[PDB]
Amino acid sequence: PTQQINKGLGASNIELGTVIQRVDPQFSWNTTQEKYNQVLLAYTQLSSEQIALLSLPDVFTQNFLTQTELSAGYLSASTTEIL
Amino acid sequence: SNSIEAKLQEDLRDALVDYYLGQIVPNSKDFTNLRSTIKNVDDLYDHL
Repeated sequence: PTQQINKGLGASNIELGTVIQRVDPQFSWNTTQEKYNQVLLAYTQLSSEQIALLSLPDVFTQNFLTQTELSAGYLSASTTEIL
Repeated sequence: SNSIEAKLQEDLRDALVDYYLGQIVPNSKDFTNLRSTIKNVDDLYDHL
């Protein structure tokens, strides 16, 4: 769906964002943010569904741990030496 | 040119391929025992 639209407008040599802004009743520069954000999201040329994968929170944590290893003495790397 | 979309169908090939490897291989109630078939070309013979 996306791919098709993307390449079709490629052949059109113009962008979906372009079309959305032209189809806005008002002068786009005068329009609302809810247009601006939306249209840039259009200009992404991206699946939203991939974005779901991109944005759903983490399965893990920064570090899994256990009482066993903790009692055996956890260790973090020396880390202040980084910036 | 139609050549523009003529890529999509290769993408569709890839899609099918993964649906085989990803879904069929673990979800094949057919062929559930038999494996091999590691490569696309294989079923072009085996059932296609």
